[PDB]
Amino acid sequence: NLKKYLEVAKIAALAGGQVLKENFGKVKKENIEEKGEKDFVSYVDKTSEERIKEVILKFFPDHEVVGEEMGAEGSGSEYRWFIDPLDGTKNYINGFPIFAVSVGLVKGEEPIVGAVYLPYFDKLYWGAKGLGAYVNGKRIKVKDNESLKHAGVVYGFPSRSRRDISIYLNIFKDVFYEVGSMRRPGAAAVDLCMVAEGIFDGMMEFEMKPWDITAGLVILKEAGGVYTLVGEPFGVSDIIAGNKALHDFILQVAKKYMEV
Amino acid sequence: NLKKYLEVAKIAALAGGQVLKENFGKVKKENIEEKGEKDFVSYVDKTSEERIKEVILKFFPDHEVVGEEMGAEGSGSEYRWFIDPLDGTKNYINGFPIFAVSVGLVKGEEPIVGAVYLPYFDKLYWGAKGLGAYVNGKRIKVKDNESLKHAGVVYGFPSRSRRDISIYLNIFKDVFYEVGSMRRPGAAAVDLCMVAEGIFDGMMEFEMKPWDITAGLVILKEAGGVYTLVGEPFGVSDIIAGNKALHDFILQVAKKYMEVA
Ligand SMILES: [Mg+2]
Ligand SMILES: [Mg+2]
Ligand SMILES: [Mg+2]
Ligand SMILES: [Mg+2]
Repeated sequence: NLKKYLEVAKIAALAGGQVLKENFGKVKKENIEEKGEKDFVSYVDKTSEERIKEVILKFFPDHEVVGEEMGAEGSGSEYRWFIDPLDGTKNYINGFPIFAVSVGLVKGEEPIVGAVYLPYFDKLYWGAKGLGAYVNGKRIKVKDNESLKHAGVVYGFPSRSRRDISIYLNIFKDVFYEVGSMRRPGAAAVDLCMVAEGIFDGMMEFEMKPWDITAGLVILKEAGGVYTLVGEPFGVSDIIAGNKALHDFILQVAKKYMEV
Repeated sequence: NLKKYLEVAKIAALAGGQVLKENFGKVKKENIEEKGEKDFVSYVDKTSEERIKEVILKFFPDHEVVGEEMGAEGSGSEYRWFIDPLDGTKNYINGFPIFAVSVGLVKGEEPIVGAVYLPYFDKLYWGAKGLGAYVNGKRIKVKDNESLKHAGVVYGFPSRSRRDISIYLNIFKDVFYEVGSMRRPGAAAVDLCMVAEGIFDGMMEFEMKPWDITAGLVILKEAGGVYTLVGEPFGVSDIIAGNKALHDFILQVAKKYMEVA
């Protein structure tokens, strides 16, 4: 029952990804709009989102689509798509090629289908409930490691955050002291996929929106990973994820400094 | 006479890079030695270093070569090569493909030639004093931006550090508040090249060794960047680098928390 949703997710992610490909390296300061204090958006994000939404609604006209840049369209369906048309906008504008398109479907409150496309590397991560997780048609799974000194952890948190920065610096410092490496690549959907692929053992990302994480959560769960979502799923949330050992370790650190 | 040194630097970087390409994804826990409190090394790092050194000394048998993993070879020379046979070891072992081979030459105390090879992406950054900086034979230059909110800054510092972690957290937080983005990719030589290429406006990396930075400093300077080295150049140093605007900003932040001389 999920296969058609999954193939459409992938096509929609590719459709937005093509916009990203055609414009990579072309976005000048003249084209950047400010959102809030530190966020940027351009015609690239918005055009990608238009294309993704169009694809999804042509196949599933009664579905709801929720995108970062232009909001929601639909009439109240239990099938809700959460779309980040450009995850890694700052990286994209700078020419740092860690950026993605994220297309995730939830049924009620359960994430069931995900596709995350990295256009610069032509790498498509995908997965659906009960069907497994894949990158370009190779099956993927989280790494088995439980040794903290061998673990790698990806992290992110915003500047000008809702929480005091000290909370994130304290969680960071305690995890940093124990693990082999910590990396901050700047695209949360890609971080989830790299845990799912078995590159990083754990991840902690703060102040996420549902389009940041929905597709990656499907892929992570199908890869055997586990996660904890702190806060409101349809609002601003925090994600702690990994294999079982690193999820548990990061969560126990975070609990000293914030309620989870 | 820099052209012959430069072409050899590139060949040596490729020679080590080929060892990295052949073994990427193959290093198991069995193969990993622990160096200090948190550092790893494997047969891959050491084989890459052997190949790089062999190339350099076949062409320049009287030069000095200094590698991270097996130290120095030579008999005293004005010409000293500083080699990181695998910059980004932890990334490499994990399968995160941001890693490089760094091959830099100093004449006395002046860096004069650099090559940094990213084997996964087959991207060779190279430069020499007065000859420019290049990536795969396209000329490169640092970005012009002076707007902090548009700037991107790459950073790194170690998890068992000589300085108290609070110093690095304080410098980080003050730069983070003002700039558009901060990124931690995990390979200092690659960070220097990404500033040289015009991707990131600035960089701050703490507790570096000379093989981490020599090649990248040549490339950065030929790209029009500027840098400040804090500490002993032939010892453990810190680097603050960027275009002029971001170098100055990051340096002014760091001065609040550490002596930058
Ligand atoms: Mg976005
Ligand atoms: Mg996002
Ligand atoms: Mg090294
Ligand atoms: Mg190094």
